[PDB]
Amino acid sequence: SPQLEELITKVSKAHQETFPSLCQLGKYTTNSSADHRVQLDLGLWDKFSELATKCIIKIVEFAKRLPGFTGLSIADQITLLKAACLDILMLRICTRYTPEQDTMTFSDGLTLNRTQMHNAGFGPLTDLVFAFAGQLLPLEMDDTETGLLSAICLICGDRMDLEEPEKVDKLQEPLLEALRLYARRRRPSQPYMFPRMLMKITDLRGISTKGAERAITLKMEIPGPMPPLIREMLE
Ligand SMILES: CCCCCCCCCCCCO[C@H]1O[C@H](CO)[C@@H](O[C@H]2O[C@H](CO)[C@@H](O)[C@H](O)[C@H]2O)[C@H](O)[C@H]1O
Ligand SMILES: CC1(C)CCC(C)(C)c2cc([C@@H](O)c3ccc4cc(C(=O)O)ccc4c3)ccc21
Repeated sequence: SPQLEELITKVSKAHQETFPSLCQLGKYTTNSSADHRVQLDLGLWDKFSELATKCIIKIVEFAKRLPGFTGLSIADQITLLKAACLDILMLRICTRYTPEQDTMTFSDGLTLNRTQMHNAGFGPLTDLVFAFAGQLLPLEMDDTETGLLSAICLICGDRMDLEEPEKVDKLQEPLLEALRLYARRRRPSQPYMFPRMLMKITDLRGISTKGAERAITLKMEIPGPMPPLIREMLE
């Protein structure tokens, strides 16, 4: 129990230090392609993809702060990151949804409306991702819960090509314990919150599968290759 409390603190801090809260960011906007959907606005794609690269680096930094992660083989660290990074990216941007303005906010404060999210690359996946974001809201997750859920998504022993999947399973166990303890303590009158959170992982995987499908069509629409850390994620 003391060790589980320290794990909660450590994961919470790692998330906050690699992912600013919506409340913390100085929002700004752009007038690019703001009023009508187009196939792709290349200036918005260039900015979006740069922000995605930076957030991948942050997710790697977060991962290496999770207790035990750097005790895994470097190969298994890389396999886990490749398998989960798009899931965690999708979760992160959906936690930055402002329903009253129908916007999402990136880590530099860039705040895009739904049409701009579409035009920056989401394309035909846009409205389904905004609906996922919308349905995250009733859970009223806090940053500790988002951090723990992200860790659970990453540290999962079912990933293909792991060398030591039983070791990965054993690292996930206290994360699961920690999220249930935390979630029930915070909202004892809503005991379905922990299972609802875990079922969001399945939803995220479905959105990330659709995002990988979108990457294939977007590749045809952009003049050069995607950024190298994005290509790492997609392989
Ligand atoms: C998901 C697919 C990826 C598979 C795993 C491979 C990802 C490899 C990531 C290792 C990154 C090495 O990191 C090394 O260079 C980064 C980029 O100059 C630095 O990154 C640094 O600058 C960034 C600015 O973009 C900051 O946001 C980081 O917080 C900061 O630490 C690191 O501090 C340094 O340790
Ligand atoms: C694979 C690829 C390139 C193409 C296909 C689509 C458009 C589906 C896509 C969507 C994302 C998207 O989840 C995303 C992007 C930037 C993000 C930036 C931040 C941040 O600033 O803190 C946080 C979350 C983010 C989340 C990432 C890559 C991709």
